[PDB]
Order: sequence, then structure tokens, then C-alpha cells
Amino acid sequence: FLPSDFFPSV
Amino acid sequence: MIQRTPKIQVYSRHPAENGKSNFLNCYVSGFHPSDIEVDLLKNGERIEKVEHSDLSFSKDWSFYLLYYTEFTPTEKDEYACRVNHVTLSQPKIVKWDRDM
Amino acid sequence: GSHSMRYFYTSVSRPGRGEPRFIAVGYVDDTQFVRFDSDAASQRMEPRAPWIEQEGPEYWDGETRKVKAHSQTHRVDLGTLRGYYNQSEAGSHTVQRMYGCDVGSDWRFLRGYHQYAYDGKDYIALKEDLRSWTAADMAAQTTKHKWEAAHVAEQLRAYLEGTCVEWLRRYLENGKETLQRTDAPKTHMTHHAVSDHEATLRCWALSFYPAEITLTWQRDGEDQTQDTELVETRPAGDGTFQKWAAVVVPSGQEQRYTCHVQHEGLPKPLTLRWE
Repeated sequence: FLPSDFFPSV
Repeated sequence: MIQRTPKIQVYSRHPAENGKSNFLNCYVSGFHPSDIEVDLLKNGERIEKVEHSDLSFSKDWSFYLLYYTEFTPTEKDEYACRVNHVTLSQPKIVKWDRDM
Repeated sequence: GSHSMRYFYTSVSRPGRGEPRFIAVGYVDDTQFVRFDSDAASQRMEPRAPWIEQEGPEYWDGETRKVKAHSQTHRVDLGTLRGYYNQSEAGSHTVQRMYGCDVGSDWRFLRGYHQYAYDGKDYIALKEDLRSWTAADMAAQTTKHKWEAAHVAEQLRAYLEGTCVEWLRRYLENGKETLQRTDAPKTHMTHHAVSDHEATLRCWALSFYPAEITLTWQRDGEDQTQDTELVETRPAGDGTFQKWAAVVVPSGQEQRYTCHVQHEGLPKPLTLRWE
């Protein structure tokens, strides 16, 4: 089950 | 970028017995970048219906893939994996040895 | 025993034409269970293990949405990393991300991880405590400060210690028949007369799961490292793994040598001996 779209770009 | 040349193993899924259907594997690992050409050969000729695993990688970031096909080993027929990658000046061919 | 869930993302830019390739694979232990490949037709997260097909349409819709969102974050990263490193738009570059959680044999959280690489080198990773970042270079330091400001680590730590663990346990339950099954290696030894005076003994471990295994040779009860070869553990293609180890010995002296096999599926280590 994936994490939601909270990864910001670098 | 890193360039890391692939490690190659060519082997069967099951202990090979002439005349009995089996699967021929070519496992390419330890490479970077991910672009790589891998063919399975029978008597020097490209086998057409070859599949492969989904691209993944190890803790050290290097990639690995399994290429495979159904085959029936035979006393006479020679099998091999042929690999090209940026790290290789020419395609690398490694022959299938049923004892390895 | 212990278990893990991990996702592995690979994104490769295509400067010639079009969008980057993005491939995501998810594993429980050494079992792949989902994939997403930007180049495939479905444009969906797809199942790769029978037990995940238990999940219904809301699951597949949700995983597809998230993985496509992550793919767009990685597309933006490629551009940003090219700027950081003053690179031309002509060349292909690679980003990789791996993250996930481990639980102990009691299924409690043990450890979580999230690492990120650019062109095959460490870029930025969560430290073991999941509270701060390690940045490899000054580009990654720019990222680190951004992600500190966004308080990313806190949301990521919550996922890794929470969601990740709960869903791992769910999978382990749903896929119990294979995920909680240990497959001990099927072992045998072969003998290859190498010359008139030497022979190679090869100890095989086949059809095992999980992949972790130790194969060791001894001679006269002590560890033998000289004249040995140990191949990298390799997939059989049916979900199990293979390995072998070989030693070159004087012909006639095969009985001194023993191959020792350790694996989670074995009650105790196996010893093999050519006689």
C-alpha cells in the first residue's frame, strides 16, 4: 500500500 | 554517472535432463545504468519469445533483471545469453553450462 | 520470522522525445506483488502475486492514483537535478527511490527506510531514526533544507511506522499460504572430475525461499575459503531462489570436505559430504 502524494520534489 | 558492468548467470530453472521441458534463465545483475540488451540464443540464433522480470535494484542501487524462456535441453543444442550494455565494447556471450 | 514491505522506483529521462520512463515495483519480503510501468498499456498499478488480487477496485484505483502522482514528482526531479548539476538536456539520467518498513517476528515495527539516488549514487536518505536526512553532496543539501522546511520526515515517518506496517500485516495474513511459508533448500552435491588429480565438488541449494541463505565449505571441520567459488543467489523464475558453492579438491580426498547450508526453512543446518 503506497504512501499518498506527499513526497515533494528535490 | 556510475557505470557498472553487468554480472551474468545463465542457468535452468530445473536440473536439466535432455528431452524434458524446462526454462532457460539469464540473470543480469549489478549493472548501471538500466538500459541493457539481453537475448537468449539457441545455436547462435536469437530466441524470439523471451520474457523478463520487472526492473528492480539492490541496496547499492545496481539493477537486476531475469530474462527467461521455455526450452528443452538436448545433448546437441547449444544455448547462451548475449548481453550488451554501455560498459561493454561488444556483446558479451555466456554459454549455458548445465553444471552451473 | 521477520518481514518487510518495500517499494523500488526507477525513473529514467528520455531527452530524445517524450516523458521519462517510470517503473515501480512493490515487494513483501522476496515476493513481488505489484508493478507500475509508465510504458505499459494499462496505466494502472497491476498485480504480480495472486494474494493481492483479493483486493478490490478501490484498492487498485487508489494505488494507481498514488503511483502516478509519485511518477510526476520524479519527472520534476529529473529536471531539477539537471539544473543542480549544471547538466545538459542532451543526456539521459536516472533517479531511484527505495523505501519501506520491517517488522519483527512479532510483527511489531522494527525499522523503516527511505533512500534516493541520482545517477547510481546516494543523493539523500532518511537516517535510521526517521527524523532527519543524510545528504551526500551540496545539491542534496539544498534538497535536505527544502524537505526540512516541508517537514517531510514527519509525514514519511508516520507512513513507515504506521500505514506501512498495518498493510504489511494485512498482506502477510491474506497471502499467508505463501508469504508465511518457508521453503527450505533442496540440496545435493555434484562431482566434476576436473583433471587427473583434482575434482570440483559443487553443493547446490535449489528452490528455496526466502532468498537469504549461507553456504559454507569446511575441510576437516574448519572453514575452507581457498579454492572455493560461491555464486550470487539467483531467481529460479518460479518465486524461489538458487545458489551453489564449489571447492576444488585433490581427487580421492573428497570425504574431508563438507558443505554446510543454513536457511530459515531448516530446523537445523544441513551438512553434505561426498562419499
